[PDB]
Amino acid sequence: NVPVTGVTVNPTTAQVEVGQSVQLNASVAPSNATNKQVTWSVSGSSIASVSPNGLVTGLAQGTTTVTATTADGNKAASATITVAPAPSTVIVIGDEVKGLKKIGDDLLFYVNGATFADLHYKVNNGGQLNVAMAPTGNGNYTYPVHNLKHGDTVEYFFTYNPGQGALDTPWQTYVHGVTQGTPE
Amino acid sequence: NVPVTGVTVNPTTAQVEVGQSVQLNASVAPSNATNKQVTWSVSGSSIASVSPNGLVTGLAQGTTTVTATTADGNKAASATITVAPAPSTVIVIGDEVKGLKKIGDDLLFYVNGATFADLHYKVNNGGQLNVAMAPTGNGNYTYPVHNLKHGDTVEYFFTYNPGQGALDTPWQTYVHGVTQGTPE
Amino acid sequence: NVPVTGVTVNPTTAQVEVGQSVQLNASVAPSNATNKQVTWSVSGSSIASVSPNGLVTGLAQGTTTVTATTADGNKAASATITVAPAPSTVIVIGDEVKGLKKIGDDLLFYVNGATFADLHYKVNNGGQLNVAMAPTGNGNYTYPVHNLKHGDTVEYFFTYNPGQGALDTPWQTYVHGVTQGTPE
Amino acid sequence: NVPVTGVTVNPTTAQVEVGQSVQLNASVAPSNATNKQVTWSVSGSSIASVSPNGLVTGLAQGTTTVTATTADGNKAASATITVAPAPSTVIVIGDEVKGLKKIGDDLLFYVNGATFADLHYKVNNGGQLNVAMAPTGNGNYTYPVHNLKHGDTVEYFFTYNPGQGALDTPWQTYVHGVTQGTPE
Ligand SMILES: [Cl-]
Ligand SMILES: [Cl-]
Ligand SMILES: [Mg+2]
Ligand SMILES: [Mg+2]
Ligand SMILES: [Mg+2]
Ligand SMILES: [Mg+2]
Repeated sequence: NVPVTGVTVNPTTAQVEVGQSVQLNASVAPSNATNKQVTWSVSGSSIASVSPNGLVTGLAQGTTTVTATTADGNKAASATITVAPAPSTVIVIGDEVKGLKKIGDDLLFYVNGATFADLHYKVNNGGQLNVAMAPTGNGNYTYPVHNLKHGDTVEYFFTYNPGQGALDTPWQTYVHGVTQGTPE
Repeated sequence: NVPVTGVTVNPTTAQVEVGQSVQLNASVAPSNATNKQVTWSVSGSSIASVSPNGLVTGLAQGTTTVTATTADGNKAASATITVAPAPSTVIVIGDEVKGLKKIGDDLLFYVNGATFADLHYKVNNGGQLNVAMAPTGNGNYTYPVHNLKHGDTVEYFFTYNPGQGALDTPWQTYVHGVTQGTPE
Repeated sequence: NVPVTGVTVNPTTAQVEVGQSVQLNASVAPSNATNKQVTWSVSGSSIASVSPNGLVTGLAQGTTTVTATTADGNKAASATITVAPAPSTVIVIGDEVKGLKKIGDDLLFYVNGATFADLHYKVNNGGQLNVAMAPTGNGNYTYPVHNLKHGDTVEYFFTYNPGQGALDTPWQTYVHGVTQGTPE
Repeated sequence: NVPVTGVTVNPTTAQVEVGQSVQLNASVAPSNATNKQVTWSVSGSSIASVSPNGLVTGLAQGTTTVTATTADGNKAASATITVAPAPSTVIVIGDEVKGLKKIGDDLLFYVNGATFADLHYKVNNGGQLNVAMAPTGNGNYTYPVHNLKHGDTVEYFFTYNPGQGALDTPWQTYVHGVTQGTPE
């Protein structure tokens, strides 16, 4: 009855971090068009996901094109979504003796003041990994875990000897981009 | 007191799949060296992990070097670990109406015989994403989820209308490299 | 028909290696419809590219959807494209003293029978990198270069001591997935 | 003759961008020690490369451990090196009609004020790809190329129609992390 003459998407560009969402809106012309329904699509779906209502969620580093197409007339408009890297901001989770630093998408596990330090860790429902932590050269130890994604659940404990004799710590649970710590 | 004169690492090369392990052995010479301690290290810890006992675990595609160094004398030997891509052999986890195909590290969700299909999923402790599944053009629908890791836990269901009206399927859970299906 | 009534894409599923191409064709319904022009699109452009004439090139591992949309009527059909990874074969490029093995997308540089080996290399218009090659324990050396992609251009030479004294080899050029060598 | 007793790595932590370098140095205890030779190793070589003289180069985002081991004593110390992502800062390379935006490690090719736009590009010694650029909805066009690394050589031109005839722009060359443009 009142045909669509056009569509625009707002915002026309947005930056999100991996795991963050932005709501897009399709503006259909004329404003009294009978059928304002749109299909949302993305040309780079490993970068960004789009819901049936234009909610865009960053999945990985990159820039992609979200398009809205009118059910009436197949007019199409698009926005550019940039998914930005995790900031390299160091977030510390634990105490003076042990814990981890979040450094973008790597975790740096640390044990301070020992004879040796091992790390026991598991990621989501994969297997346990037992590793020797690297000596810094001063009684301190470090071990980087690489390339975590948003939602990755890491269970981890240490075996170390701070003098008395070898002890195991209680397993902690860390969720990538959900567990909070204190900045730099 | 008997000094270490050499070390060999066996096997000298090995291919594993991601999340598969292989036990290396360090042979310290001579057999009656008084210190037979070795440290295991990996030059490429993104690709494979090594335990203090030489258990090497494939983490991601590529080739790396695991070295054994003697505590006595710093004698060194090394092995080549090749971590092989997930095979592209199509495994079906589902039935004739809906489910997924595992195709290497991507999952292709499918719904057959509907007027529309949506997918509701979540990976690990990430947020639920809602997508419209892409029509093939014959009343069937697909939607790929890209780049899963060994242990990644996908929880999912569908909304579709096979004639009588929209219904939701029950929550299913897939664990990447663990959940089994029908190698079709 | 003057009008278009439907479209199907032929083939409906296809697999290529990264680097390879598959021609898609759109079967426009009415056998002899007026306008048989389609728009080709891809929902996973990291994985596969599609030409205006429906040629699909694999860019990176994964599975994606390529759609043809009719100019007349905006009928849409789609094909599933699987891009398989470089198989972890071993291709030798060199002689019995030095060269590299191509192992899927990593290169294993080797020098056999030396008192030390350095590798000097450069990838595309990137900077020169100098590395000490890891000793395997028997006067041989290896060094893996990780995650090369199709068309990556590597210039390399070695400094090693075969006993007589240090020499430099002549620079060689390798082009990833173009330069060939000795299979198995 | 004066032996070795210890080593520290200077600096003990450092951050670079992908493509960039930081010189590490081993401080060997006794500072008059006759043999100050170290071996440099890195545990995550996908992330960062180390020269036989302790120059570390960032190759890919993440955090890794670079170790110095004394030739005399094989005492060892470690530095933590963070490789930070190419910032998602928009650099415009082109003019008001056509060019590209560098947005982290993705390039967004654009053509403004056309009835259609195609992009012809080639990465390094890979194949030339042809793509229909995606219309924004206003007579402008866009097409992202994804996940370039430092030194990647992109040769491109455009076919577009500014109103009265398709024309081809001349070949341009972009060198990722080398070609400069104007920030935002
Ligand atoms: Cl993609
Ligand atoms: Cl690595
Ligand atoms: Mg895209
Ligand atoms: Mg390595
Ligand atoms: Mg896709
Ligand atoms: Mg590391």
